[PDB]
Amino acid sequence: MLSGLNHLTLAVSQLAPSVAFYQQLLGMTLHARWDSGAYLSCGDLWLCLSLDPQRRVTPPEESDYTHYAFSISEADFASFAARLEAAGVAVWKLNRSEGASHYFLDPDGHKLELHVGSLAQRLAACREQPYKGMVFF
Amino acid sequence: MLSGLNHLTLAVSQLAPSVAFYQQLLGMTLHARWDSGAYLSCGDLWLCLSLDPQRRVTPPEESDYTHYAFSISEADFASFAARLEAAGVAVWKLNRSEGASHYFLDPDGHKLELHVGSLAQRLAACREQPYKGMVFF
Ligand SMILES: Nc1cc(-c2ccccc2)no1
Ligand SMILES: [Mn+2]
Ligand SMILES: [Mn+2]
Repeated sequence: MLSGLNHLTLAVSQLAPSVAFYQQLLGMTLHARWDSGAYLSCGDLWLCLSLDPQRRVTPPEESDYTHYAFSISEADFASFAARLEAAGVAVWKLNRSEGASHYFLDPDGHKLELHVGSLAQRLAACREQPYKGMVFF
Repeated sequence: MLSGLNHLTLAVSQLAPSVAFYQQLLGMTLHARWDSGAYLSCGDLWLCLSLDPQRRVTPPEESDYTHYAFSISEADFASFAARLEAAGVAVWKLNRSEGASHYFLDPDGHKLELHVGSLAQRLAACREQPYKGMVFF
């Protein structure tokens, strides 16, 4: 039986700018680096950056909705989003829902998100105002 | 400050086969389903499946190394891997070894992995046989 996410690996086109983004801009802990990768952590999350000649810097119009959201508190949300704006980090979507989300791109065009709130909170909001066709189990 | 992964969203081309894969075959818990998505959990992981007509199915040889690994115990690893092979789940190949892992594809070509072991165990293994150019912090 599966017990959770073990690690998330992102393919990157250039290691140095990606390590700078995840370690210095986003504040993740760098544990190890080698000629073709790095291991970082963010709380419980193990993140691997893998240098991949097949990775292209992908504009958000050319990739699908697959994305990775990181947890942050409401109190820290606005200042963290302002930090990203100062560094010139691109936004790929406006938040059009209730709840706090900021949608931003990494150097290779991986789609990231800052989100406040848990699955339980989302389910409770959906029970009050369900999506079309929604069934609960 | 970022505190970990809030959720993982995968774009899928057909909702029903994806829900069946993650719930029936992988054993994740299905919380809700609606006309264009579903919410599942796997331990602490909140997984969202999002119906996206822009999702293409690409051979693993022409997609990059971005992939998602799920935790499984030593006692369950081999029997779970054998169940996936018996169900006809397709495999893919990574360019390097990272310990006890089984690599498989979801119905849309997302690259998945079963892995035994934590980040701390991986760093200890790497100290004894480092990748090229490895530095530890
Ligand atoms: N065959 C089948 C359909 C469904 C369903 C569940 C929730 C929402 C819409 C459809 N569950 O099983
Ligand atoms: Mn999201
Ligand atoms: Mn892996």
